[PDB]
This record gives sequence, C-alpha cells and structure tokens, in this order.
Amino acid sequence: VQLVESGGGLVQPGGSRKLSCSASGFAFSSFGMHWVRQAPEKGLEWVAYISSGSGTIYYADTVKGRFTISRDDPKNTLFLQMTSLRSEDTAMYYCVRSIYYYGSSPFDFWGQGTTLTVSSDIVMTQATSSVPVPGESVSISCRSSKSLLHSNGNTYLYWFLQRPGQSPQLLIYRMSNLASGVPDRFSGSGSGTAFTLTISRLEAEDVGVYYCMQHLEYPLTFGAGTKLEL
Amino acid sequence: QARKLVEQLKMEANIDRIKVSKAAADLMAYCEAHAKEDPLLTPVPASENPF
Amino acid sequence: ELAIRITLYAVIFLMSVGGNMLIIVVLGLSRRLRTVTNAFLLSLAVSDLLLAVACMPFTLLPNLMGTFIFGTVICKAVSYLMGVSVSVSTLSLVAIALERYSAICRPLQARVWQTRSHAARVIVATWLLSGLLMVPYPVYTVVQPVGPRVLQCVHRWPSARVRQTWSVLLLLLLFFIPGVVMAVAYGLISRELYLGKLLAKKRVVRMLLVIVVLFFLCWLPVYSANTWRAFDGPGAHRALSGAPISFIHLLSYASACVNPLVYCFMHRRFRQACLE
Amino acid sequence: ELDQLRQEAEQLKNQIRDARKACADATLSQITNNIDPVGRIQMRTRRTLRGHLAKIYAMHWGTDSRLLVSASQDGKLIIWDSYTTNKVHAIPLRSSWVMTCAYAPSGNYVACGGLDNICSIYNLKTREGNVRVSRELAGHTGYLSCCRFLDDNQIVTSSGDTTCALWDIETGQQTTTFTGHTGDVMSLSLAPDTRLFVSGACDASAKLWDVREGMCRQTFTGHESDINAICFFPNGNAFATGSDDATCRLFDLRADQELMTYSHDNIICGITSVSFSKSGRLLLAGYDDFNCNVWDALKADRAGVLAGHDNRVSCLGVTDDGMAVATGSWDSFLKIWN
Amino acid sequence: EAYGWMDF
Amino acid sequence: LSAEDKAAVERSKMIDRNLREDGEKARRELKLLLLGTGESGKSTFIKQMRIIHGGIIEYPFDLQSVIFRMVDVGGQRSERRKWIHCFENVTSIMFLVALSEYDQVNRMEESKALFRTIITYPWFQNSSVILFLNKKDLLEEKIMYSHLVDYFPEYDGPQRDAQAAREFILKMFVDLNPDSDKIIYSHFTCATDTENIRFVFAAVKDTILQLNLKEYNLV
Repeated sequence: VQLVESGGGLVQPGGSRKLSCSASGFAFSSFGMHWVRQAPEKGLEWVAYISSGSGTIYYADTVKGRFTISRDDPKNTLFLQMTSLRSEDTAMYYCVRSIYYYGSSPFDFWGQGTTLTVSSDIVMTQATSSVPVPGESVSISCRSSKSLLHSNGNTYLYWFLQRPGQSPQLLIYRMSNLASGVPDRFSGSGSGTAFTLTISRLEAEDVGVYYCMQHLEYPLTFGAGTKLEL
Repeated sequence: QARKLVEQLKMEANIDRIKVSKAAADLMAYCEAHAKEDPLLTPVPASENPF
Repeated sequence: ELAIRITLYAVIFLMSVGGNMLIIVVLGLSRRLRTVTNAFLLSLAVSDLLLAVACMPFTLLPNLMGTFIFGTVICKAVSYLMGVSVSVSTLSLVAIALERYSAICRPLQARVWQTRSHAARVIVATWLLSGLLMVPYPVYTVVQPVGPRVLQCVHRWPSARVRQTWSVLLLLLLFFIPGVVMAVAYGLISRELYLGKLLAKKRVVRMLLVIVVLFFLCWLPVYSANTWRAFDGPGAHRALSGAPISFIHLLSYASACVNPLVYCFMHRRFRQACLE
Repeated sequence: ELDQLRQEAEQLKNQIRDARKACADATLSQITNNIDPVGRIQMRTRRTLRGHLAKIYAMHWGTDSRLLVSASQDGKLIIWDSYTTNKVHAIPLRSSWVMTCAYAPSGNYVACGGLDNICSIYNLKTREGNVRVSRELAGHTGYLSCCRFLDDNQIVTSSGDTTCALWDIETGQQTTTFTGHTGDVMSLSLAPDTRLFVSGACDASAKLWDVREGMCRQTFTGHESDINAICFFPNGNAFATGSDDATCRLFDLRADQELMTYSHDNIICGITSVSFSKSGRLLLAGYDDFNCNVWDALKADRAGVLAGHDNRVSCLGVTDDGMAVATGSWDSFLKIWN
Repeated sequence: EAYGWMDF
Repeated sequence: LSAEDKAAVERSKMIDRNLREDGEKARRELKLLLLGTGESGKSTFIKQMRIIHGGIIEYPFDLQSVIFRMVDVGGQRSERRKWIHCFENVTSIMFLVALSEYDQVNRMEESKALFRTIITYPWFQNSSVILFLNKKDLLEEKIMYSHLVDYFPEYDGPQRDAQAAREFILKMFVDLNPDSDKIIYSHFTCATDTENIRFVFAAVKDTILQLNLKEYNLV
C-alpha cells in the first residue's frame, strides 16, 4: 500500500488550491479517508472526513464551509479543494486511511504530506512534554475530558508515534489492542479518563512524539504530544 | 485389496475396552459438574444476555 | 314489483362482501401465495369490497326514499369513494391484462422486470392516480333541496363544459381506452396461445372472451346514462328516474361479484381457501 | 487366497462383536433414573439475519461467539456480526456450488468448498483491505461435504470420494489421507483437543480417526441409513449422529458401543444437523420439517421445539459460550435463538 | 321533478 | 451508536446494496443442467454448441438478452443422490442420449434407467426435460445388418433401416415419463447439426410460457 500527496507551495492569503492524494496498492473503494494537518511546530489536527461511497462527510469547526473534500474511485484519488486560505493554514497535510467494521484498526497507514505556505470538543491533555531516555522502561500518560468508554464496552482511544522527519503511525487502537507490525515492547492500558502507554527495552529509531487521539464524537481531537529525547 | 481389511480389523481387535456403567457415570458427572454454566439449560437474567 | 330489485341488491351485496373479505383474508394470511398477479388480485378485491360496502347502500336506500337524509358529509364522502373505487377497479383490470400480455407474449423479456417489487409499485401508482383523479367530485357534491324537503344529493358542476367535458373524459379515458386495451391484450394472448391437450387452451380463450364481454356489458349502460344526463340534463331524469337507473347500477355492481368469481374462485385455487 | 482372508475377517468380526458385547453391563436409561428432568425449554428468535438470496448450506461460529460465516448457493459467503446483525464481509466465490463453510479458531481465515472439488481458503486479516483467496486446496475427486480448521496452517476435509484428508495450508498438499469408508463422507467433527475426529458416512457407520497416526481406531455402526451430521460431546468421550431414519444416537468412545437412541413416533423426516449444549445436557437437532428439536441427552425425552423456519433447516450451530443457537434454512434466513 | 340518481 | 458503529452500519448497508445488485443481475440468467449418459459423447456436443456463435463446469451462452448456463457435472463419484438437490430451481434438464448404443453391452437400458431415476426426483417438478439423441448418422449407417428386433423385444415395425429405429427409441424414452403433467422436448441431433442452440432457446421459451400460464391463473 502507498499514498502520495501532491499540491502545496506558496499561496497568497485568500486564494485557493487543490490537494490530490493518489492511492496505490489497496482497495481505495472500501476505505474511508481522513485529512489530518500539522502546523510547523505544533501537533496534529483533524480537518475533514469522507466516507466510503461519499455518503457521509464531516469537517472541523474551523474549516467548515471553505474546504470541500471529494473522492474519485475509478481514478483512485482523493481531492481537497481549499478556498480563501487564512494565514493560519501553513501546515503539512497528511492523508489518513481508515476502515470501520467489527475488529478493524482505523488510521493504520498514513501517507506522506504536502507543505503549504499561506503568506463541544473532548479536550485531551498529554501533560508530559519531554521525557528523557535506552534499554529502560518508560511510561506516557494521557488524560481525557469526558468518559470515552461507550455502552458497548469499547473505549475509543488511539496512540500514534511520529519520529523526527516521518509520518505518524498507529501503535495501539482502542487502548488495548496492538496494531500489526508493531514491536511487542509497546503496551497500553488504563481506565476511563486516564490512559497510559508503557515501553520496555527502548531501542534506536524509537525517539519521537506520542499523540493520544479520541474517536468518539467526530471532531476527533488529538493530544499535545510527548517528545522522548536522549 | 484383501489383506488391508483383515489387517485393519486385527488392529481394531486387540483394543482395550471398559465397562459401560463407568462411562455412564463419567458422562453424568460431566453433565452435573458443569451445569451451572449452561445459559441454554438454565437461562441467565436479561442483564447478562447479549442478544 | 320491487321485490326483485332489493332482492338482487341484497344478493349481490352479500355475495360481494363475503367473497371479497374471503379473498382478502386468504391472500393476506397465506404468506406463500406471493406471486406477481396475487398482488393485483388483492388490490382489486380490496377496491371491490370498498365498491360494495360504499356504493350499494347509499345507492339503493335514497333511490327508494326519494330523498337524501344522509347529510352533506355523507353525500360528499360516498361520492369520492364511488369515484375512487370504480377507477381503481378499472385500472387494476387493465393492469392485470397488461401483466398477462407481457408474461405470455414475451416471457423471456418479462422474466427481467416482473417482480413483486414492480407489482407493488404499479398498485400504489394506480391508487395514487385514482385518488388524484377523483378529487373533482368532492369539490362539488353539495346537497341542495329542490322543493320543500327533497334534498337530492347531486354533483352539481361549477359551470357548463365541466359537466360535459368531465363526463366525456370518464367515458373515453375509463371505458374506451381500458376496454380496447383489455380487448387487444387478450386478443394477442389468444393468438400466441393458438400458435403453440387442446381443451385446456380453448377454455382459457373462452374465459378471456367472457372477461372482456362482461366488462363491456357491465360498465356500458352506466357511462352511457351518465353522459346522457351530463349533456341533455332534465331529459335523463324524466326518462330513467326511479326504477331503471337502479337496475343500471345493479349491472354496474354485478362486476363486484364477477371479478373474484372469474379471477380467483375458479382455477382450483379455492383449495387453498378451504385449507385456510 | 481370497477365501482364507474372507473367513478370517468374518471370524474376527464375530470376535470383536462378542468382545464389545461382553463388556456391556447395563443401559444408560437406568443409571439416569434418579435425575430430575429439565422440564421444557422454550426459546424465542432473538435475531434474524437476512441478506442471502438463495438457500443457505452451511454456517459456523467464531470462537469469540460473536461473528459467524454463512455460505449460500447464490455465490456468496457472508460474515455476520450476530450481536448487531451487521455484515462484516461478503466474499464472492468462484464456483457458486458450495456445500460447506468453516471459520478459523484464531479468526483469520475462512474456508469453503462444494461441487467444484476444491477447498478455497480466504484470508480475512490482510492489508489492502480486501479479502483474497490464500490457497485452493485441490486433490479430491468428489464434492466436499465438510471441512474443519485445526490451526491457521492445517485443515481436515471430507469428500464424496469416500476419503478424508489432512491438508497443510502452507505447502498445499495432503499430509495424511484417511481411507476405509465405503460410501460417501457427509459430515465430520473434531475432538475438543484436536487429536481425534469422527466422520459419518453413507454406509450407516461413523469412524474415529487419529490425526497423529492416520489410521482408523474404532468403527461405530448402529444406524439404518446414511449419517448427515455428527458432533462430539463437550467432554470428548461421546458423540451424536443424525441419520435419515429420523433417529439420533449417542455412542461412547471407551465402551466402544452405543449408549442411547433419540427418536419419536411422530418424526419421520431425516436429520440435517446435530449439536450439543455447553454442558452437553441438551441436544439440538435440525429436521426437514423446518423445525428444530431439543432432546434431553440424559433421559431421551424431547424437551422442546424451535419452529420458526419455512423450509428445511440445513445448518445449526451453538456458540462456544452456550449463549445462543443459530439455525439456517433453505428460505435464506438464518435465525439466532436464545 | 323525478328523483335524480348518483352516478356509480 | 458510537462514532464507529454508524460507520459499521453504513458499510453493512453498502454491502447489502451490492448484494441486491448482484442478485438482480443473477436473476435474469437461466440455468440448464446437462446430464449425459456413459459414452454419450457430449464433448463434441458442447464443442459444436459453443463454436457456432453460442468437477462441475458452467458454460455461459449469451442469446438475445438472455444468459443460459449449461451446468455439466463432469467428474462426480457421489452417486448423484446427495448433491442433486442443489439443482431444484433449474429451468430445464438437458438429457443427452445416444442412438447407436442399442447394441453395446445392454448400454441403452442403462440410459433408460438413468432417465427414469432422474425424472422422478421430487426436485424436478417445475422443470421440463429436453432430450437430445446424438449420433443419428451412426444409427442410419449402422441400422443395416443390425437386426434391432432381437435387441429390443417388440419392434412391430420393419426389420430394415426404417425410421422406426429412431421413433421406437423415442417412444421407449418417452414412456418412462409420469404422464399428463410434464412435456418432453425431444430432438434428433446429429454429429454435425447446427440448430441445437435455436432448439434450446425455443424449448426454454416454451417452458417459461407454460410456467407463466400455470402461475398467472391463466388456466
């Protein structure tokens, strides 16, 4: 599987642009796609969501009305038409795939992004900003605003890891299950409104930032982040 | 063709068997010691039924 | 004298209401007789029961009483029910004829689209069109007494060329076009049966002829007399006021006893009714 | 030559018959006299899973007791989520003549085979979000009647060419061929520990096969016609066989003989499916009359009826936690009783 | 005059 | 319903929509069951029916907005009693007999017994039978010096290369039908005939027409 995004560049404030993400290697017709942007030195933020078959569309409250998402299944592309870009959209826009059924792991494969330059909500707080760290166990904590545990027993909280100069990836979905291709040294646990991630025997290429996302109400708020430095 | 059937019957011939009443007693013992966890023989209240 | 008149009225009323209620309960509580034509038969039986228990009393009682004591609402409602039920019965007869044509003259091309989800669509379209077409009657069915106490509930039309044009519209669009459509469809069916036991074919052909001729014989005098009234006015009232028009409406409602007898109560289907 | 072999076979058959008759002390219908009856169990259809457009020929529960596959003759294999009735996958088959279906214990694979002689194995938990055939195990001669997973890499199949086989999914070829039956092989069921398995044939006999060695151990025969279904007691030392003479039977693996027979004078139609309960006290049995029955496995007296189907029931399954019973039938509706 | 009928 | 249960229900509704589309696509087509006897030579038969612009095998034939499916159960050691209830909704069977096999040992009585067995199953009650009689020219060239009157018992007709050999065998194969309800659409196909496809289309159209007569109360 692979996602390649295209667009971006220098854009005058108030203009327009279109971002095109080409998907190669998977069944694009069956995947609901997201857009997750990231400011220069800030954390992730949800932007838009288009379902499978385009039958269900959502947007963020700060980009409601002036963005328009669409998908082309025959050509296997995803389009985001952006209009009247404010000076607060100079962000790298990642494209996220996600398929929802009983036993699935959404947000599994995020593609690369395009860097523009434009010349209520469940407030989640990762209080840890920087933890010093190899070979020793470390722990990260995330605190939710309201109870994320739903009536059917599922607790929707996901953990993502972003390394320096790469795209964040799915570590743990629903606070318990491990994603595929993830080393077994990661573990996740906790209770309603207090969640923790434990790592054992740290190795190289493991420093980075950890984001705790919720998937309960669809503004899909993210966390602040926690950088693990040497 | 013809030796295979007699060979298999001889393999099955020298076989160990037990009495029937012992097997029946073991069967009843299993039907009893695990009856408290049978949601079809003794249905569970509507607070545990997921259907 | 009059004994034969109320006698035939009661006979056809009891026969109609009984047969139609039986047909309804059978084809509704059988759960296995779900074909493309049983939907149309059930719709025709429902419209036929409506025809009977809505039209017969309010036609026999006041035509003898020489007055309408039943009030404006009753007069307004019964008019709309008569108009809707006659149109639904006729359109459902034409729908059955066209379904049989499509399914006996080109069956391989009819296997594609003939499904119950199409019969239901056609039935609801028929009912909606009939309800939308007969709204004019309620618009003007006021009971205006002539003389001291006659009342005479009638569908006085707003102005000239609305009595005549609407009557002619009913005559053509509901007794010539449906009549010729049924005649031609059953003629083509008889032809493709003649092409390719021999009694089991001429029996079907004779039955188709009986259906067509009973439709024409039943609903000819009613529409003829309606147009006679609508054009000439008081001539028809002076001609066929008391006795005759009751027999004419008797002919009309005889289709209420004909339809289930020739469509359902034959053809060995009554074994399922006796089974119920 | 042939005469001596035939005579020795007949003599040893009489020997084994008299042997299994020697260790026959008393019936089960007496040892279970001082037992309180279960009464009458009435179950109501809690779910009704619809979406198939033809007969439903097989069905299998996932080990999490929530998901279940079902295979139909319209070329579809649908994976329902029984709790909320949703569909998770709808796999389109290559040959739409299927007669069996299985679900892996881990929950990764499914399998199906039919009149095309080939057992296809579909891989659900893959990348690319699709559902593609992993292997197509071929090598049988007749149709495949049943197929039951052991691990994610081994599968036992039984075919109408009078043989069973143990396929290694990885390589793709038979690692063991179980032969000895005379008629077709219509159904198969594995022991709870997956070291033995029983198989029912059309010559009025069921056999106990040892997966390790690969040769028959015991041969049970007390029916009068073909055997359409079979299922183990949850203990592992007994199994029930449904036939076409409208009689189930319960045999014992250590007594080497038959214990009980379940039959009423009213039921005359064949039996399509058999299953036990979690405790194993009850015994669900599907019939051609389009209604299930719940026999009392310890007293042989019928203890309920589950009549909710319009056409013959062809598959019947009990969850691993005993919390429900799914029954399928030829009207394209499989229902979930509880 | 004479009583007037109601069509069908 | 949480944020993911709604998406699961949407995916389920799309799955069910695709099920409905594929089902209505597979309702248009008709399915025929080809059941040939031993050494009846249906290989050349299907070859001919396929060349002139026509385990288990399915041959699809596109004929004037219709799609036939010739289902051939080629290799089966399953005694025919356990899988046949799969084909209980077929429009018509296609029995394929041979004429020249009234001499091989005889072989023809086996074909008669097979026809009688298949025709009386309770699954084939809404499906007509379509006989074919291949190898007709072999009968015409072989009926000489044959003395057919000794192999089959009665044979009232002439002991020569008369047309009786072709009509006598059809009468034998028709007299095994439970009468007054089912019609047998016979045919005398040669090795190099060409109208097999047209005759199959005609017999299927007639079958559907009679089923619609029975179903639409028009009888």
